[PDB]
Amino acid sequence: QTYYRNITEALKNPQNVRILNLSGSKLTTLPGEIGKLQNLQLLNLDDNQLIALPKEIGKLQNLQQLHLSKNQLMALPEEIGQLQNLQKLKLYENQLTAIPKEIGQLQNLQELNLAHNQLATLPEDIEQLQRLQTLYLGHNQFNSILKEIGQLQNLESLGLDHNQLNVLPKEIGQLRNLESLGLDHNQLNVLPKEIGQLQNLQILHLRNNQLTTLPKEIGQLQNLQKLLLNKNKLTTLPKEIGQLQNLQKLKLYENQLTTLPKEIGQLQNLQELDLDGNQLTTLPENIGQLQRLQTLYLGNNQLNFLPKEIGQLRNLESLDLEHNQLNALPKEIGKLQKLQTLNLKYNQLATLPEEIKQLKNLKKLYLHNNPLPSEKIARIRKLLPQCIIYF
Ligand SMILES: [Ca+2]
Ligand SMILES: [Zn+2]
Ligand SMILES: [Zn+2]
Ligand SMILES: [Zn+2]
Ligand SMILES: [Zn+2]
Ligand SMILES: [Zn+2]
Repeated sequence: QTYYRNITEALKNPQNVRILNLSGSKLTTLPGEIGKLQNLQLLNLDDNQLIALPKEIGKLQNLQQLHLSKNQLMALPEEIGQLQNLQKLKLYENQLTAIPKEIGQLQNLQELNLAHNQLATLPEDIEQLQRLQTLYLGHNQFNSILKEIGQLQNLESLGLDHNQLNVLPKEIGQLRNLESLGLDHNQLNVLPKEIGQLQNLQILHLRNNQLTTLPKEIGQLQNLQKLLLNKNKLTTLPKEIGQLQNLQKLKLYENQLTTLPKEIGQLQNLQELDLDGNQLTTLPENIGQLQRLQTLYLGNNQLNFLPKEIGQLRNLESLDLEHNQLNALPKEIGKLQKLQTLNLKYNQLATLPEEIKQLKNLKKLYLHNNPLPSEKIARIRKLLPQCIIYF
């Protein structure tokens, strides 16, 4: 027997215990005799009522994973640094206000989850975690993040969402292996120019911040695939945004954009462009160069017209133009052979181009709240028999 769910049973046969699972057992205290389980590799203490840990936890020299999530931990003992084989430390949902400097001794640590605690600082000794690949600090009380974070050469994922960050340290740009950066729901008013140094960054979550502009250096993110900028205060995009050749998803929902740079057409790999809730008055002709675009959301903008180049979007499957002020659709709309959904609700369309009959793959057409004559729509229903027309 190597798997145990009971500490009393585990203590009768020590040197055999490899996994000790005590999750959801209303455990109020971990007995000091835990140190006797010399061959323990995984200790699961999740979903319990632990307020502290015994100093003897440091004796678990073979421990590779320590799961301590969803407890009421007020502090970690200095002896936590003695866990020289520890690769994963999970402490999400606790009441930690500090992390001991001895955390820097955990030279084998690959993953550290400190999300949902009450941390405002980290010891500078965090810079010694040169094997750390994943660091979660979301839902804490960081008003600022120490520049020593930028020293984590092997870091691939950094979670800093739901903190109180106004600014990022310029040293963040030294995370050359970073692939995912989570900054949702902070109060970021600006991004450092050094953000562009994150050459391996694939995913950047910046939703629900207070950004007004993006630095020109944002274009240096050569590996970026997903850029989530929902619910910020962007009034413009830098022309350098067009240098993001690997970008697949650009989410700009609920910003204050009035125009798009012509360089938007350079986004070779863009599949999804969400501009819902902006204040666009026009689209550049360059929009037609987005040959991989599948989804285009333009709801609640102020568009009066669409460029004829919209018809060049050969891979477009979904087009949302709800609640704009469109007076007409270009005849080129008929070239959208892959289009399946077209939402034209709440516009001022008094007519539709005859070329709409060429949309053989259209499945759903939303026309409610347009001054369209009923005879014209009845005729379109017979021209697109496979389409459901909501009018
Ligand atoms: Ca990876
Ligand atoms: Zn995120
Ligand atoms: Zn949030
Ligand atoms: Zn909308
Ligand atoms: Zn309205
Ligand atoms: Zn209605």
